[PDB]
Amino acid sequence: ETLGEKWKARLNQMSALEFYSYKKSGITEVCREEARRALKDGVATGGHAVSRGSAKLRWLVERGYLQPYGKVIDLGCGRGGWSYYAATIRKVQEVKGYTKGGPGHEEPVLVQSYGWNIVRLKSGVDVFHMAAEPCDTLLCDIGESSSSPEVEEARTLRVLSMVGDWLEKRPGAFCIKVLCPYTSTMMETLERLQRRYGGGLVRVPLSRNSTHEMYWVSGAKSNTIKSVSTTSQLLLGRMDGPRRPVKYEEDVNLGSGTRAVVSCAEAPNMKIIGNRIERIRSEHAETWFFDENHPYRTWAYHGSYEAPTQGSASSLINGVVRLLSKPWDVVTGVTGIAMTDTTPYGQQRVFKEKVDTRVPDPQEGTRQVMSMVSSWLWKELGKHKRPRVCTKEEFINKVRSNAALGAIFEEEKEWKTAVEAVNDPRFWALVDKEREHHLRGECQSCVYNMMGKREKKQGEFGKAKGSRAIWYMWLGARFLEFEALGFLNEDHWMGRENSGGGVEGLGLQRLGYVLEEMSRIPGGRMYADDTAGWDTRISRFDLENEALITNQMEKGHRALALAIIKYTYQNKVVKVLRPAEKGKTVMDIISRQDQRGSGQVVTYALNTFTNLVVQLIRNMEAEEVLEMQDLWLLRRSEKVTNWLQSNGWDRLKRMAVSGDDCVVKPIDDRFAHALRFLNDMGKVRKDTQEWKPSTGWDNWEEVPFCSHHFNKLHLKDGRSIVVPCRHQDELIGRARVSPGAGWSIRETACLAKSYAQMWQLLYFHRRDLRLMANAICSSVPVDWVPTGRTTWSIHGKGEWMTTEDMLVVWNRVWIEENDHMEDKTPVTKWTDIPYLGKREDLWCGSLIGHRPRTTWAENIKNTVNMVRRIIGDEEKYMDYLST
Ligand SMILES: [Zn+2]
Ligand SMILES: [Zn+2]
Repeated sequence: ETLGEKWKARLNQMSALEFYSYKKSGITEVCREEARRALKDGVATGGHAVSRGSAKLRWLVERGYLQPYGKVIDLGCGRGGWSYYAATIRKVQEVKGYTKGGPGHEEPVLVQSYGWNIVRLKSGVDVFHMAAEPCDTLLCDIGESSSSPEVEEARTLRVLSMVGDWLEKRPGAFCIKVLCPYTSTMMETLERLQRRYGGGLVRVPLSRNSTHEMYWVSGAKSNTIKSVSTTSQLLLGRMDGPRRPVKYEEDVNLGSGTRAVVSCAEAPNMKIIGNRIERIRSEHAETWFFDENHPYRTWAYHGSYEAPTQGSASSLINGVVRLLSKPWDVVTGVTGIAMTDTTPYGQQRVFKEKVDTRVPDPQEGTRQVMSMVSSWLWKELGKHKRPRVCTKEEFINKVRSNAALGAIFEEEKEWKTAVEAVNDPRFWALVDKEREHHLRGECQSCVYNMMGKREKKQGEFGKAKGSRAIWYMWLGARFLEFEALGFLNEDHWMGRENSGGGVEGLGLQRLGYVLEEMSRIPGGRMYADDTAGWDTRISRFDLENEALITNQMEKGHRALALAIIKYTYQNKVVKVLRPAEKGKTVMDIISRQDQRGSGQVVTYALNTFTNLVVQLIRNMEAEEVLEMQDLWLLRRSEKVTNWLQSNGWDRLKRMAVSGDDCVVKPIDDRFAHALRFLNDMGKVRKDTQEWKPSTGWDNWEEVPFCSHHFNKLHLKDGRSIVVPCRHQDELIGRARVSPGAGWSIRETACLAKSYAQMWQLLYFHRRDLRLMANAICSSVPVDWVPTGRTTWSIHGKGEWMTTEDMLVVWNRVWIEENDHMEDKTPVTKWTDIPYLGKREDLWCGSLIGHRPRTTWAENIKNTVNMVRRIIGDEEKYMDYLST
């Protein structure tokens, strides 16, 4: 029929050697060796093109067929070379990149090409089911080649059927891949759409002679049949006669580093922080400089200096656990788990999106409601207990050796560990200086340090997951914090006794009893919806509400505490690690006046507090106390305190919140759609439409809280206990990981023990965790001491970190100290303790009944004896496996 069709049939008639001769003949290419080495190495700061695509778009823009700007959207990014080139162009502002990825060779790559700070990529996106969005520039490289023109047509048509929905929303420019433009159905539709929306079709010489792929672009106006049949003609004429020589061109150099952006941050009160700033400058005045290409939007850029790189991403294996769990080598849910990327890159590529936000300033009515509820809560909390200053001796009483130092200034760089510094009165002399300055109204040293947290998390793109930001101040400042507001934690102000809704310090054993007590309480359903990135969502007004406690202190206590709040919380100065161009790395200093840090002493206290305030507010809105106008301004504010004193405790005891996480039990289902105040404050719901009603639950056993759902188990003798559970795969993955670089096998086995006894203590009800844990404790010498860190939760006291035997500890925590258990009868043997229900065990991630688990379980003894051999013989093992 058409020129393209006959050319295609002829191409398929060919054999392998003619295929070879033709496919490359006389096209243009780029020297890809320079890049393809850096890809194998992973040299991010090389600034090379991750795919060929970058050269394609480059040729498209240099000739002038595409004029991109503003909000750019890449469809089918793949590695992402399109997006990465997009970043470079003068007029672009935001680059989002979407592709399918996953199984098969089809994933993305993360590098440090110029302007990477505006490149937000994502995987696992069937864009056909994705609703469109209003771009300024639309890009699409989608279209799988094939032999059958039926396919090329079918697909390319489907692609267009998708992209139409987007294009109708008016992009300033566009480029779309068209695999088959040479068929009659194709030619017709392409002419119709060229008329209806514009642009024109251009064939690129970079593309190989083995496909008819053409690109539909904004800046052109050529007729379909013209360029299409010109391309077909050139392809045919290239087929016959001479194999013409490939032409070599230089691949584009993207550069490296960050790009400048619109600084929308509030101006800092230089009187407060200027001392710290100019002190830091005066200390690092040798290499101090100001980069114009700061990547910060919502923080005040205060400067940078040259520094060395900290942390890494590499993830090591605990061969103990892995060799004791070969059947789990298949599950992605465990293998994909790895370390967090704590490099400056891995930090900043989370910072720029999660942390670089400025919360919507809530309205004056919501402000008034917040301050009222916060005042009432400070009243009802400080009734029984009163504030007090904490003493040095309490600080050194609580302190341990492992705590973080925080080397900032030259005067602070003497000591090595905490236990050393605390015993040197020079330390306390500097503390007395910063205290005298604080009382005088100046701050010289309370500066925040920040880096990426060493966590065990699900890997993304088959690669290291990014590290969330953690920031804390140096020891002395933490002491000032402790003596000022140290007590709220110490006296257990958030304890269920005093608070009612809080659960400060209570372990994972108990919390399910709180959920049972809450379920016996009548009403509607249970709602536990996670608040997205709580730390960033804390606003000025919330901090001013939390500072209201100062009215219950005394003159000195109020002076020190309020001073610390003002010069520490309400104005924050941070030191952060950023990777610079050409491989070097630098330290930036920034500031802001909002949100909260993970390393603030009263993190849990303030978080739990303001979270309770939020839940109270939403309970008022749900029960028709707050009308829709009262966001703008409050009507008849007294009917707030009328409700608070009528049912406050009555509703507060219907709460179980812990820092960021929350559990609520309201009177009726209106709580599911009382989102207006919640949203106005800026406390959005994670992974849910902002305006869609919340998911509730009937059966309390299924409630997720602090990552765990709590199940009730009856003992074989008759008594009932409440146990925490979650998905097996996450725990097995966590055990697999080894945190340190270059650790001797001893300490890794120590970690394996720690995890084993953790599972025995808590997740005994899980057949695979009990089995595997007994296998670890068996294969590990019972001599050795458990070391390391297993979970970062505060509700794990660390009861498994001892040489004791776990039956006795189990009896202590689950029977002897169990407040909700009346009969104190200890249990004699392991097999009296029941497992979880077989169906529920299967659901929570168990592999019982499958043949790899049966094989591994029946040959457990051979493998464990192999572990004993590998460690080393003539060491004392105990054979825990009796059954
Ligand atoms: Zn200070
Ligand atoms: Zn479960």
